Amino acid sequence: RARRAQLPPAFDVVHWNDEDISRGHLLRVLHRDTFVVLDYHRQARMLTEEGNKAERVVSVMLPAVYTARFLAVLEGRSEKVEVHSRYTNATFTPNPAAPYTFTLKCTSTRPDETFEWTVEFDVAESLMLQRFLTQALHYNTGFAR
Amino acid sequence: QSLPKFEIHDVRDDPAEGTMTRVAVDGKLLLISQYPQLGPRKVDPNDLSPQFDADRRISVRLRHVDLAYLVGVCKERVPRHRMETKAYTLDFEKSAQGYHLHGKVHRVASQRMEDWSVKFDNHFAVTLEHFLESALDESFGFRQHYA
RNA sequence: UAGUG
RNA sequence: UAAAUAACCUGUA
Repeated sequence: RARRAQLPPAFDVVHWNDEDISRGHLLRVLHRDTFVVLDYHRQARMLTEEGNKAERVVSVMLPAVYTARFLAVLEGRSEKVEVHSRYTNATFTPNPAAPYTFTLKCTSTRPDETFEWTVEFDVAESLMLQRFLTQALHYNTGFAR
Repeated sequence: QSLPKFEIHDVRDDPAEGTMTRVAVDGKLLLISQYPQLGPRKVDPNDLSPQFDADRRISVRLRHVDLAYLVGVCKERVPRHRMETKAYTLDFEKSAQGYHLHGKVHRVASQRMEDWSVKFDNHFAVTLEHFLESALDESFGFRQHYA
């Protein structure tokens, strides 16, 4: 824990699939200096073998202003949020299927191939983030001083 | 160990029915545990012998994503959460009098899956709700990182 | 398009 | 009075 101290508070939403590695991804949701940073990792090898299970694919850096907006959705107030950079065009909105769940669909490029992806958020993974963000915004507004 | 935790020490006159359930959490990991009662009730505040049996103890380390699901239940965001791993098969549901965590778990130095069920009621359900809603918020490392 | 404790 | 049979390392730009 000497290391998890000095490191980016973060929380990974995990969705491995050794069954069909065509749905294997790992998102690290971290906050680095006023930066809510998303790292969509892809599975390049299986759980059963040795090695580095995950492999980092596209890293979406989110600017401070977004927290309140993302939260405005996680909290049922907005019906969607949009992100945009020369490298991504993603979206987070309430998943109509079940309540309290959300979907993040990011269509990233890479130096022009569009790498897109999609990560679903179950009622718990949503609550997961929901808190992660409230915390940041909490410290960002500097209450921890 | 010097972790956030709360224990419920239920000691009976019938050593077979007393237990010490401990709920603590290390970072993103909740550790639910229970040791049985080792023989009779101590009665000498000086007697520093073991009052609960650390060998028939029930230990279960949960995932980070679990700690989340558990709150769900407390918030009615999920009617009942059911996790399954190699060492146990449990469920955590909301009750009109509190919480219910049960399933088949298994003691240290065993492979004999035994039927298990621990409950959190009244003023204990409260206590447990606060511990969980807290584990989660502090489970991200913000407090330590900024300290 | 690329490289390291 | 714990728990216990090893491997989900970051930045840079």
